[PDB]
Amino acid sequence: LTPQLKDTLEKLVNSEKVVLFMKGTRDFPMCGFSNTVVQILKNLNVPFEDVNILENEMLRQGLKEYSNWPTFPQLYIGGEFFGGCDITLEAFKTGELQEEVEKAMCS
Amino acid sequence: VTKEQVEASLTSKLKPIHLEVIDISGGCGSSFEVEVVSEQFEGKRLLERHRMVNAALEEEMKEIHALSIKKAQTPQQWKP
Repeated sequence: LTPQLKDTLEKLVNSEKVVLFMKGTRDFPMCGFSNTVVQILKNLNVPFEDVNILENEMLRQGLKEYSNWPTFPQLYIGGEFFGGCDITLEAFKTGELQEEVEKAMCS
Repeated sequence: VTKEQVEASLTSKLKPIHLEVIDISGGCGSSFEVEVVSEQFEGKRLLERHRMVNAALEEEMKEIHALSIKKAQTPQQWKP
């Protein structure tokens, strides 16, 4: 990432209380790990912004470094990287994802 | 990066009661899955816990091509 891309990424992750950078769209995920996170956000009825990194290589590579998480999906909550698919699944199983979404929506 | 370096950097920092590191890159030392259990994770919400693991492997992160932190558990979550 360049400093302009970093500034854009900072604005982008803060634009909605929950942002999901993923393979595909929320109606059409293109990979099972991406679908697992979309279904979790629907189970918890979380409004969120879905962003398709398969059609933006510079975004994909910048986000990999910004989150320090090289694979997708990448879930950001409250303007901060929360986690990837495995972190999100374990958070759904413990209630911790709902706690973070609640924190963001109430902030 | 080798599996042993991933394991040691996480160990010296996080003081884990259990750590698992799996090289998923075919032994290339380039992609890993990680499970950690530590009492250091108590009192911390998962985002803060993820930051601790990322700070622990900060040097490795500059080189690797994937990381999947799967668990960052208290001992009570590890063994309910």
